[PDB]
Amino acid sequence: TDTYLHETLVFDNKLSYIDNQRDTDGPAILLLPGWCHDHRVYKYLIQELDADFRVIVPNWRGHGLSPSEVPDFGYQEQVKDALEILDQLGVETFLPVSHSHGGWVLVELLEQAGPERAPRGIIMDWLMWAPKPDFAKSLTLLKDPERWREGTHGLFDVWLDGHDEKRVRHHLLEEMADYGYDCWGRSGRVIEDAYGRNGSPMQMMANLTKTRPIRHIFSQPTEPEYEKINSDFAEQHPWFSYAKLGGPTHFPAIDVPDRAAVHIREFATAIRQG
Ligand SMILES: CC(=O)Nc1ccccc1C(=O)O
Ligand SMILES: [K+]
Ligand SMILES: [K+]
Repeated sequence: TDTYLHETLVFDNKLSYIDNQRDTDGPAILLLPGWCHDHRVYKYLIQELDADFRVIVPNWRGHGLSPSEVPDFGYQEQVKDALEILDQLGVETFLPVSHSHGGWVLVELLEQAGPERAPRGIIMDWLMWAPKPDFAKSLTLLKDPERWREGTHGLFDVWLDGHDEKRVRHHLLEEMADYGYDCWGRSGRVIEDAYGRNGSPMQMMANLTKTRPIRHIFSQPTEPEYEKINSDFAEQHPWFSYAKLGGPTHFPAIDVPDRAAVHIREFATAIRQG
């Protein structure tokens, strides 16, 4: 719970982070938040993992229980932040697990840390193809100082997908309520730039200097054409796999924390046998 919350100076910035400080065999589980939310998204997943793993959740610049305005930064800076926390903490070997566009951090972290330190990754509910019209419009709305809130509302609609999902509604409407345009507009510029510059998550992962096992676990998009791009990518890359989780929303970490946990334990166990 909030018993594991700390704060430290990371270069210029005071960042909060979760660390259960569990004294156990590696690798540490590094749970990466997406944009404009914090460690609260992972409270149910931390419960699944707490007794068996050391679990660390960094919050990005301007993120946390008290969001704040900060200067412009991108996934590159998120990566330098994540590693500085891990260096301060004395963590060597880690398994990164990302929420959605936290994936840009995860894949760049894999490159930077290398396959000894970061031998595998798990990406959760991360749009594998380049932006379809509806999502591209969302990003344009987030970037708009007059329409960013409309932006979030449309994304909350897609994310909930017609479900009265109490815990996820709580996360979106309460736990993300204090994030403003400084975050949401940034999230729009960063994600748009990331696709523009890397093509896609699939292309970025394929382009790793050292490819290594990555699994995509997702609940949405729910249509067959999305499963198919995942299966086609998996057919093509030995190191890639996926699992459709069947959860109601964009936040499997919240709505199917037990399922997310068994995939993370599978990967952790594989690394230990290693
Ligand atoms: C927490 C979260 O999902 N954040 C995002 C914020 C803006 C745009 C997209 C996303 C996403 O990660 O899907
Ligand atoms: K319900
Ligand atoms: K495969």
